[PDB]
Amino acid sequence: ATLKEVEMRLKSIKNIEKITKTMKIVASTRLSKAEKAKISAKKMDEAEQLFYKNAETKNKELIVAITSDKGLCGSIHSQLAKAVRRHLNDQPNADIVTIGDKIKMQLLRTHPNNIKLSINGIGKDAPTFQESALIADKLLSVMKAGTYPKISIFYNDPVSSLSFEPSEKPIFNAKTIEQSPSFGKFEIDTDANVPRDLFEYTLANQMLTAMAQGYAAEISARRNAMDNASKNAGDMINRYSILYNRTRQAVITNELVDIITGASS
Amino acid sequence: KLQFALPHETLYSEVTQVNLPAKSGRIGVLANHVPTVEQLLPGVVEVMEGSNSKKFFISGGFATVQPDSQLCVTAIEAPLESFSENIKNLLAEAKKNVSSSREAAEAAIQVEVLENLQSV
Amino acid sequence: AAVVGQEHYDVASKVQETLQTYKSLQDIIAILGMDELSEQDKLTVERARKIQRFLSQPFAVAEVFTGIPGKLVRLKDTVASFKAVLEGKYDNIPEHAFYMVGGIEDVVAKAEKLAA
Amino acid sequence: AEYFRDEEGQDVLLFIDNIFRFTQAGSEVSALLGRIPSAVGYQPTLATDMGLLQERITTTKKGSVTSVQAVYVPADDLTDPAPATTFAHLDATTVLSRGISELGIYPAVDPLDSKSRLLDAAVVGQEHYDVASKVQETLQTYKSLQDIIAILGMDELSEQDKLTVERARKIQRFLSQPFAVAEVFTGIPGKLVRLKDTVASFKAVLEGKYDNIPEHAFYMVGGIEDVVAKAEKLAA
Amino acid sequence: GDRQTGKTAVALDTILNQKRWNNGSDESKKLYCVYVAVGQKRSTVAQLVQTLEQHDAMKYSIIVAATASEAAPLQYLAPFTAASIGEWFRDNGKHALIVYDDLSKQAVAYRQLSLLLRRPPGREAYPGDVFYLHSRLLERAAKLSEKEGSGSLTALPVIETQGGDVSAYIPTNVISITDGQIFLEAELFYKGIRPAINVGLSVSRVGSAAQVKALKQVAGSLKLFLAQYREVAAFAQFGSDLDASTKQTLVRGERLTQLLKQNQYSPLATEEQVPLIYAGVNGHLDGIELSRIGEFESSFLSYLKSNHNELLTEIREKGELSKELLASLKSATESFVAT
Amino acid sequence: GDRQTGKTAVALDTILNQKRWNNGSDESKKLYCVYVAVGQKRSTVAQLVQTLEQHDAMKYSIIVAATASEAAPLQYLAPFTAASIGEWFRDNGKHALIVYDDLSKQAVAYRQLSLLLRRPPGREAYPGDVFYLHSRLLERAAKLSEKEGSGSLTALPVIETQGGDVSAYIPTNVISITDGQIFLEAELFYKGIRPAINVGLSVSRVGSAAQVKALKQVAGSLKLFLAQYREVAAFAQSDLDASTKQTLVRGER
Amino acid sequence: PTNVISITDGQIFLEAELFYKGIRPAINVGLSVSRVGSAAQVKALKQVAGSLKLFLAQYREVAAFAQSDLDASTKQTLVRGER
Amino acid sequence: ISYAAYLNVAAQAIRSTELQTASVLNRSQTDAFYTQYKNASEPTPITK
Repeated sequence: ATLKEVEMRLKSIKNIEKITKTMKIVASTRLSKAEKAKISAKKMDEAEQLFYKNAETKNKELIVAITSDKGLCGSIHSQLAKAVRRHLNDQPNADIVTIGDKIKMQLLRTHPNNIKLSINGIGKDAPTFQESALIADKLLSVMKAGTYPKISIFYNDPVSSLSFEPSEKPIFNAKTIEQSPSFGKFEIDTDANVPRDLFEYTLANQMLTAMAQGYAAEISARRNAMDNASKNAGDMINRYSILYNRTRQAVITNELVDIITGASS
Repeated sequence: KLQFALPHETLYSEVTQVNLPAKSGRIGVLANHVPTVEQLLPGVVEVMEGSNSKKFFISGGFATVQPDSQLCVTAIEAPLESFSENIKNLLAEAKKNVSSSREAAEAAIQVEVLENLQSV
Repeated sequence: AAVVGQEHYDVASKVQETLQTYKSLQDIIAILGMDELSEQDKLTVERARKIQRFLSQPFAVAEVFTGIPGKLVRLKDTVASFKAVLEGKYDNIPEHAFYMVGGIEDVVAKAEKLAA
Repeated sequence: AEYFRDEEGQDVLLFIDNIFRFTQAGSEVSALLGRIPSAVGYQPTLATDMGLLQERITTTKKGSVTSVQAVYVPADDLTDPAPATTFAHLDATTVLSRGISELGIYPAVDPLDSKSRLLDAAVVGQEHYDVASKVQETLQTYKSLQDIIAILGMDELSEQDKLTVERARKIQRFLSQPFAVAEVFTGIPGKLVRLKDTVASFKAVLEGKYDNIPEHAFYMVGGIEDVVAKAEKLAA
Repeated sequence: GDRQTGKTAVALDTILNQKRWNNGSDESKKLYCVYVAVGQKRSTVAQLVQTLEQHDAMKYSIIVAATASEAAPLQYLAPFTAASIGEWFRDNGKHALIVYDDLSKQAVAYRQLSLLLRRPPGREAYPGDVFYLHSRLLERAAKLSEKEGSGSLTALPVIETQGGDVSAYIPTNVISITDGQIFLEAELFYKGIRPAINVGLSVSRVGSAAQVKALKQVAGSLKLFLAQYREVAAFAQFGSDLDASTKQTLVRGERLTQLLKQNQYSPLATEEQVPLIYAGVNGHLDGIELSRIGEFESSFLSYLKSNHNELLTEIREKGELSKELLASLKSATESFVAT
Repeated sequence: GDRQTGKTAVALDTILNQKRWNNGSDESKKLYCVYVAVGQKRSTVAQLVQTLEQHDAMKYSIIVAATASEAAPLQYLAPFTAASIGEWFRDNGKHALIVYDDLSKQAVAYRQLSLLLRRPPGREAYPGDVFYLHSRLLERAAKLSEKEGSGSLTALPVIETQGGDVSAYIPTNVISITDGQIFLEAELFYKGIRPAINVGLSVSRVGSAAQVKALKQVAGSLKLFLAQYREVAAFAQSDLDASTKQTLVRGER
Repeated sequence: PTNVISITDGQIFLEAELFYKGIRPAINVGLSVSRVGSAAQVKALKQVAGSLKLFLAQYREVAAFAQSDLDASTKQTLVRGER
Repeated sequence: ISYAAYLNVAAQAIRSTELQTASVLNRSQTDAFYTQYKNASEPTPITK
């Protein structure tokens, strides 16, 4: 009736509450590992950035994006999509390498023409050098990485363990090395294959850091989202409780009408 | 100095002398060094912080002296002693792999890594 | 289907199914955002929101009250109008376009009006 | 039963079906008697009538009489006053969950709602008592773990937890044992299994001793010999 | 289940498929069906007789009627006098079926009548002894032993639940008496099962021991798959990536539900229900995409009608599936992987 | 507390500890307990009797018995009757403890009487002056003034909650009248925590006013720790702050 | 309440939520209707006020589903509605 | 082969005495796949 329709919907809400609780807790567990990775990685990355800065960082482009395969990230997938979308007005023909299914869906809508490479098995794992390296090896061959004047990577920088700002950076190519001239304030021999090697090595080193930052932000957002869900569900629980109680009183009052029938006897 | 770094751990990212195996032969850095980039090959490495010397087996990476005497080192994974028998097992695999042949690079690297570890 | 035709019955069936799902996902819609709804569903839900808005028709007696000239839509027109919308042909246009309008032609025209 | 209890001076084992019908019947003649029916139309003297029936059924020094009274719970709500009044009056409650029946487990008993006032180390002995506590926990863990299994998946779960779930599933289908009255159904005669045998076999499962025995090789079978045999049967 | 919403239609379907047995000779296969209509308008009845004449089943139908206008005593008296008419067949050794649609309005008639009779008490305003009235009525339908009789009156009571309020006194009373409950759910009706039977709450206590032997074999794990589908589906709409095995269940389950669906006023031959359940249970349809399930059903049956019509004859004629017949059937399905 | 969830057991435990004082020669501190078995079958009360005999408690215990079989007028007057026995003790200046188990069944009996006497039903179909009835019973218990002699009649009513329905009319009235409530929780009972007390939903309104000074000192902390433990039960599937882990550990132990 | 509503032509439901949350007049326009008074007005107050009832029941709807991707049309309505 | 693939392969080789941590083993063992795309249309997904 009323009573049952309240109760079944309330049960749905309850079950959801339990699931979001469960998810949030498991998310916290995952979050520590995700965050841990980004510190070590970020420390490693900065040392290379020290070179690139001092060298000067001076520049069809590539877009790489990072999400997990897994969903319930939060709005990571579509906020990242939005920060891509602005620069997909600035490059509507950009070739997108999608590291993760979730960003793939949003971008796939925006231009399926752009979708050229995608990588599975991302979301399941926590970012690893093996993956980054293999992706790097494939990037050169598949995407013809060298063609772009500079690559660009989009990821989610985990600003705080309650926040995420989607962030991007440009991966510096051999072209960058070529026309940066304060590379000469780090001079090495022509015999050294250091431009073509350093390009590849920091192609991956930058990418891994971006992935770690993204993964931590993703898991962080998921925790935040699942916490807020639990809260929203509580409010609805309370609203249906008040309705339930009033309905219970009204059924008792109708029973009191039956008592009044007994009074007629 | 020395700012030895791996993605999974950071080993030094001061460290008075670092001895590095490079495509530029062997490079030693003590205090300030002239401002260079050197690609680190798969390596046997010595790192000295003071006179104390630590002996490392390294998967190659990159080395880049910053002109502020900050030796930015990036490599994938390291101790030499921890690595030092399975490498012999690996040699059997590597020989087998060479029989068939990226596989060429794999077998070549496995033999190379073994030789380089074997060197110490 | 033997009265108002199989095509009508099929069309109506899809409307009923879509709306019942949409009603079912009302819980989910509130607890978890629109985005967090599955992609296949997110299209369906968006379609259903449009359909929901589509159902309004200004009346010719309440034309005064709504302030919108009343639109009376032929039965022959109706089956056609929903059929197209269900195939999402005109779906790509505001929920407002579907709100308080008559025939399919009117929706299209009001999209042009809204576009201005 | 009194003639048996008293005059034949014997123990009995009474069976009545269904006592909701007993409740319903009295309510109707309350109304026909014009006596204002109490809550949810149930007779005023419901408690006291039930009480006379229960009081009559007891162990005296003349005999012992063991009633099994079926109770039908309308729309499976036990706070309905007629079931609730009966809920107090009985000593060894059993709930048969529709869900568990549907899972194909016959017995359809809900093992988390099976309650008997007697169940202690003083009653069934310390081993029995302890084992039954472990079973309850194992099953309760399995039920709790259904939520983790639900979203993350069975595969995505802790190793300790996974062995507990797997064992609980083995216990779950251990319960399923054939009935003589499910020769009509399954065609498999009932299986009488001694107390000691059940305690021993269940202990083994919990320890993981019978983790070389398939989950389904506990399904709808009785005895340990059969459980082992059905592992072989499935194996072959 | 909820009033009028195919409430009439479920019953008419039973009458219609029993045309096949009825046309055939042997009086035990003949159901001399009695449709009892209480509280319904003359126009509704007129439509009913028109439908029955359209499907030409009036050739064995009896319509006992108590229209809305007809007196509250006459309405009260209507089930009990319908029962006697049925008993004449039953007594004769003949099999028959009595549809009592809807007893809920009979109770109201006895409510109004009893209150006008000054009958003092009443749960929900229905005086006690309505259960006595209804119970005696329902217990007057039976399968009679060969020694004493040979007829079987079958009864189908129909109770229209007021907003699904099953705790209502009259629905509660009936539930105890009856040998099955066939809950129908409105949401599932809209969801596209038309009629929609909520099998989760529907039961048949006697169950399989009156199900066709072949159909008993095939639908053995159909129940298990569906039951699992219900549980799995409930968690599954939280849109998490479940185990692939779990999504196998989900996929298999989705297809099964769609398979069950059938349109009003269309009966179906048992010989052509055995294949569909075999196919489904043997998971061939689990693969076949949800949208084109309807296409598969129609076409598969047409395909067997064309080619494996020998096979169909055997299932019909012998009503059991040999190892060979099960294999033949499997092969036929595989051959029609076209969809 | 929850229905038949060893309600009688929790109560019976108190009586056994009263054996310690009873054995003692301090006659004011000889609490002559009264158990009021309402609608409890003669077999159940026989078990009670045997358990009491086993624990040698029958020699200060009084059991006023109105069993399930025993008629509703007797049941109606049964708690009132019991109180009179207590008054004699109280009047003699002694102390005693009367455990009314359970007033929920008293309500039903009064209902049976009231409806048969054509007195109207009231909230939750219990007669309207059930409030007045309960209030009359529950105010008889009391610790008298010094001039009127230092005596008392301690009381501990036992109330059965249908499913924990504290909303229910008979619980709400009673909850207000008594100074304190203890609310046992079924999950805890099942989880083997017997007593199954839900600490949050157990409060005493006079409480620590009567408490041993020593015991007061070493159990203020206990209240605060447990309070934190309830909140800090909220993890399962992580690694927690050292403070949180300490709380969790303290709470679990 | 329903008995009065059905007799009366037009209703002017007021919401506590709006009252508490400032907004006096606190007159919910979801549940305020006038079904006879809309032709009792001077033409000036018919002309100026045209379809504003729809607009603020578009604002009501808009902020219902506002609680990410909001098109300029919806944003415009929201901006106008709030103001 | 590419320098970072070359170095990667070396790191993987280097974790084979085997006396290496879980993070190392995870860092040098991935079963991840990669779905190539073109146009929309996907050249088949295959182990990375």
